[PDB]
Amino acid sequence: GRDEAGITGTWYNQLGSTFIVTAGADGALTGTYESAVGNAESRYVLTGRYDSAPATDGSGTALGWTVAWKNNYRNAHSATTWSGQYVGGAEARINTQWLLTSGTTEANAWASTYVGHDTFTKVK
Amino acid sequence: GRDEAGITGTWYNQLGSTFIVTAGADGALTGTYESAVGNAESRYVLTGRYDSAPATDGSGTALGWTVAWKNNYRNAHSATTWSGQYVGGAEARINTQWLLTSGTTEANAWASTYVGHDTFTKVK
Amino acid sequence: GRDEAGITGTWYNQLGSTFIVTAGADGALTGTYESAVGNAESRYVLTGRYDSAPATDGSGTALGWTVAWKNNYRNAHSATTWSGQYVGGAEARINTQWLLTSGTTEANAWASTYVGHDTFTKVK
Amino acid sequence: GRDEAGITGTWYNQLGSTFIVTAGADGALTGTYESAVGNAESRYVLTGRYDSAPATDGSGTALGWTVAWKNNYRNAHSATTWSGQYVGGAEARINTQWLLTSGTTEANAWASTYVGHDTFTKVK
Repeated sequence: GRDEAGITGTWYNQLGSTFIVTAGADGALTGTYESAVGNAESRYVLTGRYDSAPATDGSGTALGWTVAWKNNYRNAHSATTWSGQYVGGAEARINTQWLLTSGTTEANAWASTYVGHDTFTKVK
Repeated sequence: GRDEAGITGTWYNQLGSTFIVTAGADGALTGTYESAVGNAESRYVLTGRYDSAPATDGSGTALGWTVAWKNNYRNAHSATTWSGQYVGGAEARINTQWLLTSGTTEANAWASTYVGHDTFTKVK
Repeated sequence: GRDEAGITGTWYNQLGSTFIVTAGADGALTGTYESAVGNAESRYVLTGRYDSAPATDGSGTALGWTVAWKNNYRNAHSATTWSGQYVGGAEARINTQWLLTSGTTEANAWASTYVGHDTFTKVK
Repeated sequence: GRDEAGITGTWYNQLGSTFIVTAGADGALTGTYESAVGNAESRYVLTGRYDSAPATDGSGTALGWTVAWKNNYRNAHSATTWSGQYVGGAEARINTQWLLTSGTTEANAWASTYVGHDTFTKVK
């Protein structure tokens, strides 16, 4: 992918969470996520996809990934998906919006899903 | 996972899209997505995650997955993530909300992301 | 407005909530909202806006409104906004997505906002 | 309202849009919005609501408002709703997420709604 090298590595968001990802030539994202907030400790598996042949007109690179909040320490019975774009250059960023869904009863399902936004950088 | 068997298979949404998924014992989702709408033809790779040890209190099972809208036929320079829960039983459903991000210039980035909701069933 | 008459009246969503609205010739929406779920009882003030000169090509009519969840009975320290379109005809609908924000501390602000979707009809 | 004085005035977001609002003692928001981006020129009516008796535990103040993108100059056949909270103090902010719905045909309704986030400050 044009940005395989640009995306692969360690990223940090505004909450101090850590996103460790490898971008595959085939469009795969694989890695681990450590949340600095919520019902989470240590690393969680993530997987996702990215556009491995982005536009050459200065547009960002579309990508997304998922974490299910279960590991050997805790289970928050929830999953977050991040949808966003990678923007390359001196101050590289991944700009995302996310959806966090909990498992709920049918009676609480109206309140199942949080929305928010995270900005990832290669420093801090 | 408790719902590995329940989730694995072919699902259809209200737009007539087809979601073909395998649930792994390890919490993985792998498969293909065929959209009946938008800048899409034929199948696209998907990957995601699910809660492989959900609550036993009648709650749904949290999950999510990603499609990058690139395959051998087309590239829509975009990715969608679905976040939702699997609800088992006679009329099994996956109830989701989604985020579709396009690669954009910095000037158009305010308008990069669509939001919507899809309901998947095992029939139709 | 072309749909002033179509929008004005009593609407019901899939949760059994009641949306009582008047559409003004000037694009105003005014009325009351009664939620069948959550930290709510009785009616709450709402206000919003709609497109009073929609397209004549069969498109829906864009609109939105807000409820702050404070009245003489309760205060849930939260506000919901509905964004959607009115679709006229025999089975008239308002199809919406919503954002529910709570007042939070800066530490909990990542988890401040729910997202969901409501479909309003003139019956039930 | 506790923050009637804090909210009332001129606000600016990260795109250079201008939000002119009056907060009523009754929980009303009234004013005008000028977008620096998209299919917009000059001012548009807005209305909304806020929590006029917020929590006294350091939480923000929940609020929301709507703009229908019609005025005497243009009609973008769309409406945006902002949902968020007001955070008082030396560097006062309104932190929002928004939903922009267009009027669409039933065939395009899956792609009717954008989501994003705006941060408003009293300077710039």
